[PDB]
Amino acid sequence: NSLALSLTADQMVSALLDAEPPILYSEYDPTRPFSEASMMGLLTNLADRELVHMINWAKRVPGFVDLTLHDQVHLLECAWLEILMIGLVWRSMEHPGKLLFAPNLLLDRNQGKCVEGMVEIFDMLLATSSRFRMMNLQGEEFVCLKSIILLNSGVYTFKDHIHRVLDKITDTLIHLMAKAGLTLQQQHQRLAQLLLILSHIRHMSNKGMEHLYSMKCKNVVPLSDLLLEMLDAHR
Amino acid sequence: SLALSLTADQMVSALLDAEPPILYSEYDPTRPFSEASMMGLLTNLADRELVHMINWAKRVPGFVDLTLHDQVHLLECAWLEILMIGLVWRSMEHPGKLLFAPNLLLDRNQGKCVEGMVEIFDMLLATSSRFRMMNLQGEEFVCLKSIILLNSGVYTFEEKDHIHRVLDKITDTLIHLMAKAGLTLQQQHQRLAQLLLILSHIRHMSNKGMEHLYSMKCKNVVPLSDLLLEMLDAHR
Amino acid sequence: KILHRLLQD
Amino acid sequence: KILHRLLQDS
Ligand SMILES: C[C@@H]1CCCC(=C(c2ccc(O)cc2)c2ccc(O)cc2)C1
Ligand SMILES: C[C@@H]1CCCC(=C(c2ccc(O)cc2)c2ccc(O)cc2)C1
Repeated sequence: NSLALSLTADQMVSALLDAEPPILYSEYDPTRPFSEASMMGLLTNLADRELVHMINWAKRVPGFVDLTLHDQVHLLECAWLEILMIGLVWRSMEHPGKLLFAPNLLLDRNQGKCVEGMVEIFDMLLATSSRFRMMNLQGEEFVCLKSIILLNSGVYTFKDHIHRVLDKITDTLIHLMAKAGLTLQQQHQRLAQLLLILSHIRHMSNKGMEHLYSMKCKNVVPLSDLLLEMLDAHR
Repeated sequence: SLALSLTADQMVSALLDAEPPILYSEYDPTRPFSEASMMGLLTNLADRELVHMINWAKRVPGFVDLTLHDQVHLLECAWLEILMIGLVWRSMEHPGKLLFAPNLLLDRNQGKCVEGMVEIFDMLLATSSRFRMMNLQGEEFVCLKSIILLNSGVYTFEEKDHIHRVLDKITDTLIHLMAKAGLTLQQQHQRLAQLLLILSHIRHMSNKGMEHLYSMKCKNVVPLSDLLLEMLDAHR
Repeated sequence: KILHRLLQD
Repeated sequence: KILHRLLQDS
């Protein structure tokens, strides 16, 4: 009772690639953002618009629609910042030392220093981006990883359906590596390497969430009602 | 190194021999339960476990080859994760209960005894129930624990490639065990993925736990040990 | 919650 | 540093 399980590996890849959200632009007419208000203002506005695309992206992830509405809510609530971050890290892959939040918004270490306790997440994000490029992460692998995050991150806060969809994404990841001519040993080693990254992406999300919670209490940057609800879902 | 030259079975053996003992609590079933003394028991327990963990870490293949400064960093990052996956492993055959010690088994309505700790309690139970359904093997457990030690702080620092080399060696070992158990090539990959996704949740539980411990220190009602305080400051 | 409404669309 | 100490002990 799920069309997701019946798909072939290529059907799975094709569905994920076509479900990809677009790369959104930040606000124009810029000063290079240097105030804690203007930078977080730009980022909050960007993340807010990205979330709308993510929600409709999630509905196009095979197996996600089979879940009850409440289960869909829980997964997105848990994983939304993880997904934004791995998206950010993926975009910043061809730009070492810099973070491409948007094509017209590239930030480095020095602008992270702007916000009190912000450069540490930056370094973690930059490190993850460097890690992706050294691994030569492919777009087909990236969309698999992102879907895994969506289905995995909130699975133990509730169920065989998700695990069987997760198993199939693994089948897809291996299928991609085998197609690229990787040996059997190179396949499971790379699979392990990719999945261990998710542990750090999870860590970056948790540290980021605490920071956003701090910004809410600071009440200097106005958060949208949507982000407030996504934020409140954690603590 | 000497870890890179190790075969899969040698790796398993060395890891199994390096296993720390299961320490006892000070729990007195007749004594009251302040729930600030429960945290006192757990704090005392964890503090003693840390001493065994540190010496356990020095027997993990590859770890000794690292600079002392990097050894410090990895343990500072992963100590609660390692304590937690140990707790989860001990509690595997006690459904709905957490085995902090042979004399200390706790369930849900004792986790709420501490402010905002019942959710962390339920997450640990979920992880334990997950290991049970997967029928996690002891050989697979010691591999996972070593992976956490090496991986959790590897992107927070050269010789990081040496860690990646050892990390790949443990992956080989994990696959070796699964092929040994008669699992097909598809099953090996799936189970391997399943196991490593658990680490993401153990990371999450650690972050949540680390926040609860910081809150407890600021309250200054349950005193943390000198070592535990330093490990806590590491995450800030 | 807003998230409810958006998932139904 | 305690962690420094125990790791270093020979
Ligand atoms: C502290 C976090 C780590 C760095 C990037 C951050 C955010 C972010 C992440 C990815 C992305 O594509 C767009 C935006 C962010 C900023 C503001 C907000 O209200 C919600 C999310 C913030
Ligand atoms: C909030 C955490 C939830 C799970 C259990 C926890 C602790 C714990 C974890 C594993 C273990 O073997 C022994 C003890 C703990 C308690 C007090 C302390 O100072 C440090 C660690 C606390």
